[PDB]
Amino acid sequence: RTFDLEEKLQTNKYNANFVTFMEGKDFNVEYIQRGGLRDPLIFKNSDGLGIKMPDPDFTVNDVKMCVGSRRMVDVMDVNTQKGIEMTMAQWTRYYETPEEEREKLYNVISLEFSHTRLENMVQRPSTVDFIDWVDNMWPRHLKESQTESTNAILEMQYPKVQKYCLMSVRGCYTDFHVDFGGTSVWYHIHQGGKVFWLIPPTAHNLELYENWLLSGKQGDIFLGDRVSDCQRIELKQGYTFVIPSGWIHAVYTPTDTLVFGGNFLHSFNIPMQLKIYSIEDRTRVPNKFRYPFYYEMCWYVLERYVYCITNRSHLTKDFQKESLSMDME
Amino acid sequence: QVHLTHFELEGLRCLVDKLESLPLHKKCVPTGIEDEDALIADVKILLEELASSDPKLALTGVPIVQWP
Amino acid sequence: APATGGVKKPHRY
Ligand SMILES: O=C(O)CCC(=O)C(=O)O
Ligand code: NI
Repeated sequence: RTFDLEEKLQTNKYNANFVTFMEGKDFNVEYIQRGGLRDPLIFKNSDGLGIKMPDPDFTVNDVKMCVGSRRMVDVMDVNTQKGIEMTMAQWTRYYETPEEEREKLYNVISLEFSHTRLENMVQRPSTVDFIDWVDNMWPRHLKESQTESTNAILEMQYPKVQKYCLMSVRGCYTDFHVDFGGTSVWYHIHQGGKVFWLIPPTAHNLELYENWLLSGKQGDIFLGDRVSDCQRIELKQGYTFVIPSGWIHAVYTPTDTLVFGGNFLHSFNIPMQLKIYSIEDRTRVPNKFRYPFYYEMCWYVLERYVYCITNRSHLTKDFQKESLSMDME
Repeated sequence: QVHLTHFELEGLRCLVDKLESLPLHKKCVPTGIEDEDALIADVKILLEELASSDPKLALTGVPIVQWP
Repeated sequence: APATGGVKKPHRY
């Protein structure tokens, strides 16, 4: 890394106001139908969101115990933005290490904990449940068949991207990126805090981003300096943040923090979702860092819309029977 | 007769054009789908019929796609 | 080494 991160946190140049501050009760389906979820949102308190979180004092060791000591976890080497692997037990030992004794800065942002004990301790915003393509479009019997709690692709019966735990030590940085498949995102700051840089997905910015990615020169170029309008904003303990499709962001961790969040696709910004997919195609992103079964899901979306509206099914007979049996429950 | 948002109408048109235009080895038609071509056709017809959706009547507060 | 999917990470430098 060739730019000074400490200057990026102090300057006032990132002064756009993209984020809308909202009350939980106002974040409903009608709000989504009206605005199409185009604006980033911050809920300074959880009231009215329908979220559920663990005990405020829940630790990384409690996470370990819920998901398994031997579970392999994807870790990010902050200095290089490369990825490595270690068991959750090793991750925990690192995280419990005093700050001065940590040799490297490491970050975990990709621990998907669905189908573990922890899954039920965290509930998403109700509104996301109403619109998430996974919950509303993927054949339910496949989703319910999932047994595996890691993200092993051969075991994966549906796009396993709904519930993540993020564990970040003081000084962690995640460089500019758009979330996979053009997913939208919700993040709840359980303990600690985060600083985000936000860049809107205008055609010009998305062209810059794609160019910046093909350049290979992302350690050297701070992308918020190459755009017209960027917002730096801090999230405090207890806040919830929603990031729309395609928004380009980077994240800094000022204090040891624990976040629960997830990804979702939905039906009100499909064009942007498709744009980001094909940016991934062009920049040659390994399949592992992508939304699993993207187009498969897209097919199922078409079928759901036709069916709910016209009552003509284009699912196989077996799939129709599987579905009817779920409706009988 | 029913009213989608423009967000949705524009979306599903992009979707259908995208999926139709993919070569067979990139199409990723999943296991549960019977006849993709027939599905494409029905989406096209449907989009014709809903072009005339009233924007303020589409603001129902409940999504079109819900499990029964 | 089982192949995974749905890993959240930006491009490496
Ligand atoms: O919290 C972080 O450091 C990175 C958050 C993020 O953008 C992600 O997980 O995709
Ligand atoms: Ni992100």
